Amino acid sequence: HEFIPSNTDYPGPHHFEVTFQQSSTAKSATWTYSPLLKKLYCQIAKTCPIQIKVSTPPPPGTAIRAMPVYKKAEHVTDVVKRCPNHELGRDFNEGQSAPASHLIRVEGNNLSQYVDDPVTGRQSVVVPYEPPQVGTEFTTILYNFMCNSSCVGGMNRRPILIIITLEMRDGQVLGRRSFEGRICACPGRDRKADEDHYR
Amino acid sequence: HHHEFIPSNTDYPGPHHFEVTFQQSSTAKSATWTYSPLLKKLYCQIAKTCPIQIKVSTPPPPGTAIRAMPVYKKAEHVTDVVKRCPNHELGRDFNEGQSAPASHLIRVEGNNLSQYVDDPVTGRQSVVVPYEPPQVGTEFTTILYNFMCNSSCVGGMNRRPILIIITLEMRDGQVLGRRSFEGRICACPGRDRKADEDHYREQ
Amino acid sequence: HHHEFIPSNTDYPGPHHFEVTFQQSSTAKSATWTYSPLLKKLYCQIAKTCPIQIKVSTPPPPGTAIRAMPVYKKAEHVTDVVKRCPNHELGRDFNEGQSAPASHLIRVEGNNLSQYVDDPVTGRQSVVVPYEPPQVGTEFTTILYNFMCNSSCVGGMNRRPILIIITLEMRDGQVLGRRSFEGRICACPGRDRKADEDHYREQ
Amino acid sequence: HEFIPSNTDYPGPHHFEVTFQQSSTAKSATWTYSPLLKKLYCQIAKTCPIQIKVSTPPPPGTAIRAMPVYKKAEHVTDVVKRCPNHELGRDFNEGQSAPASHLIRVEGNNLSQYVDDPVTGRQSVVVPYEPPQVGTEFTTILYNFMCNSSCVGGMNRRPILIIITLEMRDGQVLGRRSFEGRICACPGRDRKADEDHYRE
DNA sequence: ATGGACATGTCCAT
DNA sequence: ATGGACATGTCCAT
DNA sequence: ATGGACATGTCCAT
DNA sequence: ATGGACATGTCCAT
Ligand SMILES: [Zn+2]
Ligand SMILES: [Zn+2]
Ligand SMILES: [Zn+2]
Ligand SMILES: [Zn+2]
Repeated sequence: HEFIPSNTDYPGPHHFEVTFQQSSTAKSATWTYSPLLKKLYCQIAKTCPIQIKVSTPPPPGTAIRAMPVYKKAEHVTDVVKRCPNHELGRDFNEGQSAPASHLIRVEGNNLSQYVDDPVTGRQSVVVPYEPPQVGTEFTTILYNFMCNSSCVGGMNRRPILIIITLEMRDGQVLGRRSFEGRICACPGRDRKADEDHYR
Repeated sequence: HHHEFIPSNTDYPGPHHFEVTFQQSSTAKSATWTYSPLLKKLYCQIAKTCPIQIKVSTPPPPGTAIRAMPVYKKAEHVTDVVKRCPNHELGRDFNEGQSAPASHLIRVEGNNLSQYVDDPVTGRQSVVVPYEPPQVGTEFTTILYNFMCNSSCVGGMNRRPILIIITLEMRDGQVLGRRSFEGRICACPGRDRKADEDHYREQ
Repeated sequence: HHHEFIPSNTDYPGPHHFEVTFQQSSTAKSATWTYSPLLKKLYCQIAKTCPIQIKVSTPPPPGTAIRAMPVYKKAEHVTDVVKRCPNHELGRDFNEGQSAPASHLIRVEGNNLSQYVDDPVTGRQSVVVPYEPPQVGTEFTTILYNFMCNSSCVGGMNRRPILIIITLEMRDGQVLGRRSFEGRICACPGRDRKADEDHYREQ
Repeated sequence: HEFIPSNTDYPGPHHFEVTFQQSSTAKSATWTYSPLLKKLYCQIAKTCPIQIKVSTPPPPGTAIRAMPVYKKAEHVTDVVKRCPNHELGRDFNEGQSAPASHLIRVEGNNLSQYVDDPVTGRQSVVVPYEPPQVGTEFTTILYNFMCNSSCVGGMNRRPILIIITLEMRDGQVLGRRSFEGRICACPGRDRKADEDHYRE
């Protein structure tokens, strides 16, 4: 289907807000988020956490879906999926139940449920809203990406962007944040290059 | 106990003094392909046409054929079979409009009688062709090989050094000749070759 | 009342049967102009008098006139206004001794009542001339046109082809008909013409 | 409207040697010089390198001036201007703050001055001496050729040679060096103009 | 005024 | 870049 | 073709 | 987990 995913930032009546724990002057860790460019840099397959704040508590049945999209209008249609090589590839595959096919996995929550919607094809990952445990904390999820942005036959260097959706108990959406991302072996030397290069 | 189909590296000049020689190449960096006689590495590019001068003093027995088969140069990889990275295999490109099996890595551009052998005892891929007399040309007789995966492809070769093996055979399958060399499918064979010739030219 | 932004193309003979007959073409190889009814497109050389017969089944409404406006053949380039290449426009040649604007491409050679218009809304350059009835033992009204830049000119047509629109209209402008055709201001129409028919008569 | 310019070849105090990039066998690069015919063939609007040498070093105010001239006697007086079409076309000007009517442009040195004699008319491009690479390369420059020798309204295909005058601070010439040139759409071809030389 | 040869430029694959 | 087919206009003789 | 810049990733000593 | 050299392919202009 020539269906294209919705990507506007929905605050949420609950002012659903997505943010990144801040890096205190770090160079080349596993990941890094640049507010400077509103795109994060997570080295492939490595874990990566994204924090979640809100305004008012979300009804029961509430979950959130991390979904990937190619940013440039060319391949916006073309769905984001794992490159032939990796998908197939014995490592980070064997033993691991999470579909070999997808790009976004949720190492951490076992209940975290994937999806491969037949209607569109746009596969993804979900888990229901866990309130922060100790009080006015922020629910955080562990994500990890199974293919660099460079992966050929895969994303294929095409700049992708992520759409995290706070959703109903059914499928409806009450708020969603997005941002670009890029899988680099050395995220950082890349962000550093990015900023410095332009402004 | 008899028929061993694990490839045989060391080369056998044979009873017709088998010799696999080259033609000069566009020493220019981007050259489709280029040979480094010294380092004895053939530098060819993906799917681009690479020729290989082959001759013998006396003529080979009716039925004679030629086989080119890929073998990982490193021994910790020797075991592994050289199959075009599943990436390309599954690629719809370079495969459509071809009789040549995309599963394979080495192809023969030009010979209508090209037979792509796929060993069912060892699982070794390769390509065989009838021997072909050098009609009016200098002794050299040429085969036109193509390489469908960069030695740098992932899943597949994965930067692993491959060493090519050209064999001389009887319909019997029996071997009369054999010669070999290191190959590296890349972009910029020139660059790459110079590079290597100066690590050695260095020490 | 000349309301269509982009010049109106598709044919309309109208009430008074409107027909644009092409005089017997100087078949000759380097003819000033020669007309291929085949490709229903003609070839005048540059500025050499090019006539065109014009027939009509009944008498046209007093004050009616004929309009010749040049328009590019394909949309890829259609929005542009067929203005003379600035070389010629700015020319010192065929600039002087002209009632017609160096800017204009088409001129009515010989009508002491010729008229060049420049649509202040669209930017259309054309040339209107009052209708005048066919006369002695003839049913054709004849107007002789001129073309001030061959397709090869740079500042203007840069090899891009165009269609001519002989419009038939009320003084207020309202059209009573129109006929068109591809034109190529060349040198060597006889040649050019056959060549076109030939690079096509096969497939 | 005026008298011609200084046409001869002047070596000068400092043996001001003008020369080209020697070639490996090239068939159609952007340009090429034919020693047999003392003329160059740059493709229109293309990059074109002129190599220079001297002997002793030139004073400070030293500049180098590139100027075009018609070779054909009859035409000679005439101003080597840019073709009408080209001058003012969809074709580039904005990217070239450089005059849109002067034929020889200097793609590179952002100090190069394009002048038009108010007396003669002669448009020409100037830039001060740039000592080698302080290395050996002997200060080569970059020339760009707005219009073909074919483009009309302009050169209207009449042979031209371009004198390069190394000049003083004031305006004196210490070294002049000329040679014919032909902005061909494929310099590859005038390889056979030299063929038509030994055509006999 | 006429047709053919040449002159110069554009488009194209590797 | 690097030749090779063709687009197009001009010169030269008839 | 062609070479030069450069995009993105692997290998390392700490 | 940090900074650095290099491996490799692609892009761009030529
Ligand atoms: Zn991948
Ligand atoms: Zn591959
Ligand atoms: Zn014109
Ligand atoms: Zn011009």
